[PDB]
Amino acid sequence: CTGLALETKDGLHLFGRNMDIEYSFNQSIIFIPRNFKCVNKSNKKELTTKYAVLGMGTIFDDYPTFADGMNEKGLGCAGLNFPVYVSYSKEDIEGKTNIPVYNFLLWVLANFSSVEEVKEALKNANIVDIPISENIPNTTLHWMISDITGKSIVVEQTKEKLNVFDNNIGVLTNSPTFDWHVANLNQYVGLRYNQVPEFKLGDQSLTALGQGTGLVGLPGDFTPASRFIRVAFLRDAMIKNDKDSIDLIEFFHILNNVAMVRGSTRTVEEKSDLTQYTSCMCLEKGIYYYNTYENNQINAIDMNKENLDGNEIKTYKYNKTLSINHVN
Amino acid sequence: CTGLALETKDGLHLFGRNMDIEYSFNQSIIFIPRNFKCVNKSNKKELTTKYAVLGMGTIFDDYPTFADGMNEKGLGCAGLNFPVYVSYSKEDIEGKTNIPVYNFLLWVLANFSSVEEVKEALKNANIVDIPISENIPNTTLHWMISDITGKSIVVEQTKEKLNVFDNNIGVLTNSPTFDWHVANLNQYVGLRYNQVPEFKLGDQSLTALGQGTGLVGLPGDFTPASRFIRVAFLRDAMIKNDKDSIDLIEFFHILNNVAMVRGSTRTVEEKSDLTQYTSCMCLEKGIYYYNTYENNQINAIDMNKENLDGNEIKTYKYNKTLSINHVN
Amino acid sequence: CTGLALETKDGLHLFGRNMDIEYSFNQSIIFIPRNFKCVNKSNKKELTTKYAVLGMGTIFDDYPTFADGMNEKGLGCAGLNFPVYVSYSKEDIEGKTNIPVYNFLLWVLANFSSVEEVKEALKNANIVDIPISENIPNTTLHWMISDITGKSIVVEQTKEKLNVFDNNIGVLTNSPTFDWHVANLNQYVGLRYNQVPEFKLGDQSLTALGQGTGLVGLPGDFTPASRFIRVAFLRDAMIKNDKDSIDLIEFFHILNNVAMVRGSTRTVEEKSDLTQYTSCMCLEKGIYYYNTYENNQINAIDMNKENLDGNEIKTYKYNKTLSINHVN
Amino acid sequence: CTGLALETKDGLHLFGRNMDIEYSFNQSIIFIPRNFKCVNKSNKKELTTKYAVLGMGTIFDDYPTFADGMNEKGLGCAGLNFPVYVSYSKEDIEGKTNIPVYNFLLWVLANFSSVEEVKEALKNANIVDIPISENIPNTTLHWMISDITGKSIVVEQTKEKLNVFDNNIGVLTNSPTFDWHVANLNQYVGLRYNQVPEFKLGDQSLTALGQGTGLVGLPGDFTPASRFIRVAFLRDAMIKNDKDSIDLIEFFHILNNVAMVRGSTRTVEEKSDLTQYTSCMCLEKGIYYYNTYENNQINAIDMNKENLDGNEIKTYKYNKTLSINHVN
Ligand SMILES: C[C@H](CCC(=O)O)[C@H]1CC[C@H]2[C@@H]3CC[C@@H]4C[C@H](O)CC[C@]4(C)[C@H]3C[C@H](O)[C@]12C
Ligand SMILES: C[C@H](CCC(=O)O)[C@H]1CC[C@H]2[C@@H]3CC[C@@H]4C[C@H](O)CC[C@]4(C)[C@H]3C[C@H](O)[C@]12C
Ligand SMILES: C[C@H](CCC(=O)O)[C@H]1CC[C@H]2[C@@H]3CC[C@@H]4C[C@H](O)CC[C@]4(C)[C@H]3C[C@H](O)[C@]12C
Ligand SMILES: C[C@H](CCC(=O)O)[C@H]1CC[C@H]2[C@@H]3CC[C@@H]4C[C@H](O)CC[C@]4(C)[C@H]3C[C@H](O)[C@]12C
Repeated sequence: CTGLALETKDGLHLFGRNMDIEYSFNQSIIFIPRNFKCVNKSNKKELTTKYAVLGMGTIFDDYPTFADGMNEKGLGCAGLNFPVYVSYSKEDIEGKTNIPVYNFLLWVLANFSSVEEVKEALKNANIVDIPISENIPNTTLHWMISDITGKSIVVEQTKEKLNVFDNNIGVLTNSPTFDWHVANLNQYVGLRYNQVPEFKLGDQSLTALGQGTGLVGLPGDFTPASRFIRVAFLRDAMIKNDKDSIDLIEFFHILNNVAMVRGSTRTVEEKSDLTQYTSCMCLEKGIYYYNTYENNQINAIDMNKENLDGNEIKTYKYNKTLSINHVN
Repeated sequence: CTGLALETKDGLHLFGRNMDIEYSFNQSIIFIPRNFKCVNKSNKKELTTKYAVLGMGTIFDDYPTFADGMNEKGLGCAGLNFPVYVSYSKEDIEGKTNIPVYNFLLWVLANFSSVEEVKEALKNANIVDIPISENIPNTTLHWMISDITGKSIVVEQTKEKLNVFDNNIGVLTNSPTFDWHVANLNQYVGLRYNQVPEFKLGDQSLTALGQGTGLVGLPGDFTPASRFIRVAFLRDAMIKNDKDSIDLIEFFHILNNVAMVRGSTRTVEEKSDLTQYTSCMCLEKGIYYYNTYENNQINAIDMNKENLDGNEIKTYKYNKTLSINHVN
Repeated sequence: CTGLALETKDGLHLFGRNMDIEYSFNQSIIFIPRNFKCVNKSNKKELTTKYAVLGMGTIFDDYPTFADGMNEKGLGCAGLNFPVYVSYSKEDIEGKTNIPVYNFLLWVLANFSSVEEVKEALKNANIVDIPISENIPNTTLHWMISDITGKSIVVEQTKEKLNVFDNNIGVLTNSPTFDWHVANLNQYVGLRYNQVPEFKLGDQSLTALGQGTGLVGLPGDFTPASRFIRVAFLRDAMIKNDKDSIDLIEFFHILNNVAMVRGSTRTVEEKSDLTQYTSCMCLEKGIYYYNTYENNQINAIDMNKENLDGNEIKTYKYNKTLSINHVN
Repeated sequence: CTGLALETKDGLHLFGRNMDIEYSFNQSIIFIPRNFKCVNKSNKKELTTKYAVLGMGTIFDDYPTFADGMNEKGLGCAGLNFPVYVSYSKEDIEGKTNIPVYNFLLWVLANFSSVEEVKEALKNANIVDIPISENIPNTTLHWMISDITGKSIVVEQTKEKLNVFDNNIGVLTNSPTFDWHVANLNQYVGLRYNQVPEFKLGDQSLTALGQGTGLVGLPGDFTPASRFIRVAFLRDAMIKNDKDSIDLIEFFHILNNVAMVRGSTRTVEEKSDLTQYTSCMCLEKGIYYYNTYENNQINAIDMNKENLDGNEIKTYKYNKTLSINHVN
């Protein structure tokens, strides 16, 4: 997975992600109105939304759980795989705000209006490995949270504590921990976006054979660390050189570079890991944009067109049918 | 630029390219019917089409010139940048079939029905640096040619001779020469598509932190050599592991990985080099599919819907307006 | 700098380092006998040796300070540059065992007989930035400690605490922190020491063009992170495949691979960073072996030949005069 | 193997090589005086030396054959492995100067005084796969030739022709062909010897964590292509920044960086490929310097101390016994 936050030329804030998995999670785009009571049937735990929510998720055992989404106030959150270095408590910890893994994303979006509000609430928080149903293990996760102020944070629970990092990179991938990736960026201080046309090697003249010689050394594989480096620098380059050109499609161009392609990222179970979908939320406007591996046309769902004072969950069908514009 | 040939699950043959440039060439999708006489006004040279042609190009000084295209017989050709190691003759060479640089692509498509036919015609061919108009230098180019048999060739004129390579890789980028890239592939024999989950480093257990550990070492920059390596192995992996899944969208997924992103590939003139468009021709069906940097929705133009016995050139407008599916 | 611990075919334990600096520190090989009182004239602080010590260092303002060394009991310690992430206290911390930066190495060797003894003593230790003389800033350092049991530890003081890591890698370089490097090793689980002779790329046969195709992707620069990776895997490979062949010269072969070469590692002050010397201590035998950038012949100083019950510091001259064996 | 030519601060010319093999070839340092008739017993072919010769080789079936050496006139030649792209004729070609593979090095040194003389003689030359004895296949080889003018050439016979390249890089390794490696250098125009201390990544400050950030992207494995890149740039950096410091030991520092280490370069036959020896010839002085994997002390054999008008081949024993300077 790759998370990305990007400000447009008009001052709007985009936040979204690549979803990198080898399976379907029966996903749909889920809208939840204000004052809606979500009840988990297995453990009787309840959540009533303060703010309306829109995002990608699934309804499991009659309970909504999210992969990424936003609320009506322009707060966004995405859950990304975090298989190594993660540690959840087995049960509730006395004196803490205990949040089940499956419910963390919804807990953020339903309750808070800003990154600053979330940061305060997380000071005494603990993420607990309570199954959504039966005894099913929760997915190993860490979260990126971003809002209309342009501020982003990263939430990672380890065996030590619940870490909340300020994210000045604007990106997130997977393991290792966020501080590891930030330190890893320092190894690439020698990268250059500007073409290096020549090098005088003593008696031999060296000439650039094509565009892009400044970035030689950039890692090209699909590991979380390599993807983190690529997205961090691609984002930086666009902001530095083309701030006044940043719009919706640019978000997708950045994430396309770190997208997994069928056949080349094979799991030990011999399945192809794919970028199943790419989502981009315009936080101010409350519009959820996305495309899929099967259908690259961007689809838009505007939460503000729905009744925020409604009484039911509304779902929209995940679009995996290629949409072609037939010109003639 | 990156050229790609790919066979689908149904046995159809896709051929196309990323167009990587920092400028617009006033491009449109151009259809030329059978028996159409193309006259160059500056040098009075003429070409009358035997076969109908469809592809991306421009009409310069009243004369059509192509970036990539196909004919009605399922022969495809793409012209890609070749700034180093290229050498054209200044004038016609006696006893040779002399083809002006700007006219090579059209010469291939208008006259021949197969790769085998082209190969025979190229034995005594020479590419000459005749300006399309005025004294304007021709773009430095090499060509990939592919047909419905699945065979591909690469055409490169150097100071030595006009080279015609059998292309068993299914890909092409830019400089250096094709044989250089083929030899460069040998450096990556150690790549693996299958996950490497662990490594026992004596007393230290090493564990994969995410998917993709087998491809560590793959180059991630945007130079022609690095892009060649990436597209070659991404293509190979898909054919090996997912032959029965290959369809139209897979072509775009492969090329997306080597697409240039605004801001990060800066020329010495301080302009952003971009993948302006991505084309994919279904050679059997005569359908030209493409999307653009601005609009990622795939557009389709079917040459077989047009009158192949028509009397005029027909053009279709280059689509750079983002097409979004508004769901609600 | 690069630290290395290696067990020989006979069961002896070698420990030593590359010294990577752009300057001379007026170094000599220093022997200190038992019961010798070292007095710092500037701050009146005193240290009386329990065990005899031998290693590379300098006598500054009449006080001995070490770069690397061992004691008579087979305990070894090396101080390596640690410019980022280091944090010393400005003054003594109440209730802690406060050790000045310049004196840490000698404090370890003079007082303790084993890694286990040191580990216990470090639990309540604190490293303080007390100048050796005047107001001169101490070098930013972290330490590797190793003994005749084959156990190694890494000592790093950060803004959080004094960290003592178990070192199961057998190596150390410079910044970032030790846990960062250990996690970085996981990115290279795909490395192979065994030749990969071929790769079938569909219709194209790829053949290894020379030996070493399994390690493609290994970083080749001279940064601390890249050097850590190289030494870790070179060491692992030798132990796995040639345990029964490991002797003195093998230690030097490993470190030669990460040695800096004049001209190519230039500081911002435009000086060449060099591997000034390479030391290798046979811990059981008490022999300090070393060579230098100028003279590659290995020199040996045996501490057990000296009087351990002596009354004076004894120094031996740093050998930087090339020693050639003239055969004819 | 890695060949290197380097000019010293005093204007002397050093030429030599790493010998990278997994076996012993019963090597000794061989001196052949002037006017000495070498007779091959198996094929009755004869060679009488014009100039006296000194270098590493072996006496096989009573016939001397060389790995690397020089003559009394300051001409040097080294034979390096060339397993791919090599092509020898099966028999003598009519009208050509036919030279058996095993005899090429000696043919160069025994007959010619300069690179220019050799270049002229090679115009009509052909290298033939005649066995030294029995039906034993000759080693696949290419050659580097260098003299006291500082000029170097590379000799490679392919299926096309006998190629003689001007070598302006000052280095050679193994396969692919020399022109391939020269073109490969162009991919690294973005390398920098000078430290890059920082990078402003928008809201995140990136800081160099150690020396060497300018060379990130340099390949670190032991393949011929990677070694070629490393030696080319290490040599260039030393000449650019430290021309007035270049002496004998610097030659060894450069080659040490590309030396193979026991255990990590394993052949398909499960043997460790090693840098068995490193030779450095001072061409003006006629001194052959070398060390070995087992003994790193440099040994010197001066051909000018021998009788150049002698009547016998003289050999000196290959030194593989570690020479240590015991100080106390
Ligand atoms: C799809 C996202 C994000 C995962 C990722 O980005 O790696 C994850 C986050 C939480 C995940 C759910 C947690 C509870 C369940 C765990 C089961 O073992 C699989 C189904 C469920 C219902 C999961 C489905 C899906 O796998 C979710 C919604
Ligand atoms: C766009 C393709 C492919 C270029 C590439 O892939 O790099 C190229 C191939 C031939 C090119 C034309 C050749 C003749 C002209 C040369 C002028 O200096 C620029 C305009 C023209 C009319 C060119 C426009 C455009 O640049 C074309 C059509
Ligand atoms: C040489 C080693 C190791 C340094 C390294 O490996 O980077 C270091 C460790 C402690 C260092 C000494 C600390 C105190 C002094 C600090 C001064 O600013 C330079 C001279 C002194 C006397 C230093 C000399 C030298 O620089 C030493 C002995
Ligand atoms: C050692 C050098 C250089 C090889 C290299 O650098 O790879 C080579 C060059 C020519 C080689 C000789 C050629 C003829 C023989 C071929 C046999 O199959 C092995 C023994 C002999 C006598 C070889 C021994 C040795 O292998 C030599 C002397």
